[PDB]
Amino acid sequence: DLKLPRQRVDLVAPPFVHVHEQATKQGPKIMEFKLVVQEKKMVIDEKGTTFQAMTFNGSMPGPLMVVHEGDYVEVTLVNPATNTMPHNIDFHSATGALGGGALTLINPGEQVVLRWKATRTGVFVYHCAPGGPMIPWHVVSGMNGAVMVLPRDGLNDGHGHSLRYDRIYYIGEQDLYVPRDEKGNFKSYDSPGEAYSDTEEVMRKLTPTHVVFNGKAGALTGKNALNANVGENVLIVHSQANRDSRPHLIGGHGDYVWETGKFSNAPETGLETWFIRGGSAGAALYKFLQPGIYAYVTHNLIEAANLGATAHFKVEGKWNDDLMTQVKAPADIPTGSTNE
Amino acid sequence: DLKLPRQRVDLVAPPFVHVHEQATKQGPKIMEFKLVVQEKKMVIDEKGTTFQAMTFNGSMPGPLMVVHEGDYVEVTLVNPATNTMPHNIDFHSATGALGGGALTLINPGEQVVLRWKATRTGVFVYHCAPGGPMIPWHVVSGMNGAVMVLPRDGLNDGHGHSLRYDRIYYIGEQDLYVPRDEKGNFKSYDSPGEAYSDTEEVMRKLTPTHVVFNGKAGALTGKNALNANVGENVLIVHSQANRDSRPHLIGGHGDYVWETGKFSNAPETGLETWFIRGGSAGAALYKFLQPGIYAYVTHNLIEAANLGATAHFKVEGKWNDDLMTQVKAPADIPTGSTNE
Amino acid sequence: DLKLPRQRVDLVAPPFVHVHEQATKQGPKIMEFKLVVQEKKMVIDEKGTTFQAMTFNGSMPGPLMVVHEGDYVEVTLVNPATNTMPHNIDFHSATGALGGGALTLINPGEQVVLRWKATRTGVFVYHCAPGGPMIPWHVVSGMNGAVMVLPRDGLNDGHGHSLRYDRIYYIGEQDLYVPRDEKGNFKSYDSPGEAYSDTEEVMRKLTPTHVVFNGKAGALTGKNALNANVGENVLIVHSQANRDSRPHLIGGHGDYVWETGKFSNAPETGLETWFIRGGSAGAALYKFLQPGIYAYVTHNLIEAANLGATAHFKVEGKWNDDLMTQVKAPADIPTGSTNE
Ligand SMILES: [Cu+2]
Ligand SMILES: [Cu+2]
Ligand SMILES: [Cu+2]
Ligand SMILES: [Cu+2]
Ligand SMILES: [Cu+2]
Ligand SMILES: [Cu+2]
Repeated sequence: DLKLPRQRVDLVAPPFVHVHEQATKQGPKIMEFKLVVQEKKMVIDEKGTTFQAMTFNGSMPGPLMVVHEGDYVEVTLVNPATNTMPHNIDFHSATGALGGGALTLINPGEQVVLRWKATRTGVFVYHCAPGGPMIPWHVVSGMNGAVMVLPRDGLNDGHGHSLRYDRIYYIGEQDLYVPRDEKGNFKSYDSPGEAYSDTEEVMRKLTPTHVVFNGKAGALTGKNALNANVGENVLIVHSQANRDSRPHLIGGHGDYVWETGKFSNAPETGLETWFIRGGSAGAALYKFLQPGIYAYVTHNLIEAANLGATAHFKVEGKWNDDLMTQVKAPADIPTGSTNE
Repeated sequence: DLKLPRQRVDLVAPPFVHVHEQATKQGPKIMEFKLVVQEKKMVIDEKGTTFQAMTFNGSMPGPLMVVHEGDYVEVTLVNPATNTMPHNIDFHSATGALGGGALTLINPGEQVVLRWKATRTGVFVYHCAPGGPMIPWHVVSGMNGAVMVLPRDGLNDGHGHSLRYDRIYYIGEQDLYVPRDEKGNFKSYDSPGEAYSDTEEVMRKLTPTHVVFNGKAGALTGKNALNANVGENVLIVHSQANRDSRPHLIGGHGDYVWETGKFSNAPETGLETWFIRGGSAGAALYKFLQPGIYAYVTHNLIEAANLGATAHFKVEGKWNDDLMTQVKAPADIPTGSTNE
Repeated sequence: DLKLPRQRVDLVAPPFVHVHEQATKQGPKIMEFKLVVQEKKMVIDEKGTTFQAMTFNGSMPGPLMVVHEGDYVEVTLVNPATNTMPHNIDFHSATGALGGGALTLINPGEQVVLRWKATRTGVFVYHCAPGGPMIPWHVVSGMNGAVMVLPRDGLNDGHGHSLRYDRIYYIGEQDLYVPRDEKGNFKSYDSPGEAYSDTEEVMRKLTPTHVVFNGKAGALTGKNALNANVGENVLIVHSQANRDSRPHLIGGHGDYVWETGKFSNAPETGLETWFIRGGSAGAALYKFLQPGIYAYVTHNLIEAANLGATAHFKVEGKWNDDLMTQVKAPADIPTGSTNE
């Protein structure tokens, strides 16, 4: 028997993150989480396209789980009988049994309890992986999230200095493969099973129809922009379970970036754009220096602007004219100019 | 008021680079640059395909700007009235206001002056970003270049040793999206606006029709091959504002490579092939050891050979038979051989 | 004349590797290898699709060559008269003459002998590169392999500690471009020349029809699963000569990963998923901690499950319930549960 204190965590919906400590003096615990599979139709773009999604806890991405190195993570995975297919879970943070996949296959009406030891620090993908062609289909239907395993001393810069965030956001990026009819319009289906054959045809050509953050084009823009303040160190965890991405904070930088996402490696400093290899999570820390709107994109700008992959930060504070200033506002080009 | 000496820089067309110092004892300056937007039809391949391009200073890529850490960069952006649309500029090297984009939107007939402080070392992309779907369209129409921010002590190897280049070249890689007609032939248009709708359809499928260096297939081959000599340390700056690339010098290596392009990080040593994440610049230093023709490619060889993405170096010097030699020239396979 | 001892190596077919030492006290040698080009029809998927392949030594990938830093590698390349086209070889490990390509062009019925000095440590791609559009076509038809140049002291972790593998496997990943007829079925051809025009059309769209390890979907699953044991440190060399990949060991990690594949750089630790930039080889060391089946994939799961890119490891040993355990097997969801 494993004789450690137990602590139940209540997950919250992305892009927010459940409460946790960075540095901790607590010893190892059995951290208890519950993920409930939900198959449901969801809206994925600004024109109202719908999609037969499959999710952990009703969101794309699934929620961010946060533990510390040496914790045991005890996950109750639930597959309600309102669902139509089997599901499971593969933690890239875990060791053995296909990440847990081989121990968590559950039919609708069932649940299972998996424990894995958090021996490896970093941010990691988790995803459903039932077997064979169902693996990609469940993942690109939305069944993926991430887990962060923090060192007990918190983050550091790989050169002996502590790093601490004031705020954390989890950006899950999702590649979607939505069939079109002969007229070029997106097709709708009454169940995931009915969508499968047509969807697999799109998947096979490896070109997503949509690339979205937090499950939908515009999810994190407008009213749902991410808030910050000048001076705050913000950790931005980015995951992509199936396909590469290249995150960029427009008007900012990555001050410290773990592109491969693993805290045993020193972060890179001062990046413009980073790279999340498909099947992983990475993380970037940035201290905001200027107020205003920032866009956070994948820097395939076609994906960002035209397929859905733009988030906004709204940053409060005072403008720093030393860092940047408009010396002269737009004006007519001088009559006496020559420019050739 | 900012009370520093001013220095006007005259830019030159890629792949060359304006004169500059590596290590410097000069203190911070206000470095003055002018970029003039030019919309124009350009030839992009060997069969004479034309393209409605949009450029900074009439080239793809735009010119390389070079400053040092702590300089202020004062850019006059000009949009002549012969142009048809609004433009702006986003410096990935800059902090705030969408990289400057939010302070530089100018209509045809206008100019604007932006100042940004060069607080971050490395090579960085700059690009136009007017807003929404115009962002990718302006970038993939050719409106992108790069800026290098050198440490005042010059480059180093991240282990306490100075690195110095004898020669520098800037390779801007451009993904292009050219519409085809029903017969499969590339379409021509009389203006960028007229090309837009058809071009956006190609863009949406994320597969370029052309991938080119210095604006055209064959730009840097033949008569325009890049020159070097045996023994020279050559810095090769590579940018890609929208899409990943994987540079490789055929017959050489990357002796010191900043793949993510930022000089606060130690370079990697002895690479065969590196990776420029879309939306960034990187840089590789190589000391030539052998004379002859080298091809410089993205190592998706289909893109390199068939879509336009090959440059040549012509290197003068003496062959080193210790490093490589043809022991036996091609000859008939021996009658008495067995090879099974 | 180069006056060193000569040692003939007998290559073996991937995923296995010819016998070699890791650390060695032997001084530099002239290591002699022979590669024989074979053009032949090969089966590439589970439905029996055939393909006009071009290979080194009859396999995709070509065999792994292993030498040490400072060795000279003397390669006899043979192009039998049963072949139909010219071939050559470009070693990314070599310096000059397009990696050897410019010194090894041989017609059917000819052979050539190239020597290159192993001055650069790591794993490296080699591939055919006859010229122009034949370069990608020969590579994506299967003419690529890898060479490993070990330090004479063996591998280390970049922080002063020796690393040693108990077992080594070479996974060559191949992107294939197989034409389809009007009904959507893969086309068959009687020679590589006859396949060329239709194949180049698929290549131009940059989307492979198949992505395979060891030359075929399912090559390294079932009876040909890779064996290991709990406690063994296994080096997994992964190459991709034309296109990016993102390797992942399902249920494991990369304990030490040289993603760019070059042993002068310290490996990254504890990766979930790594990235092989097209045109390179990388390598991951992992010590198995749990028995069972592991899948080894590229983590574009569509490519892995649906286009062919899954291998299996079968690992013997004792299960470690501390690392992972099934706390409760699948069971009906409690009548008294609430889950909303
Ligand atoms: Cu599922
Ligand atoms: Cu996975
Ligand atoms: Cu513009
Ligand atoms: Cu940008
Ligand atoms: Cu060949
Ligand atoms: Cu190559």
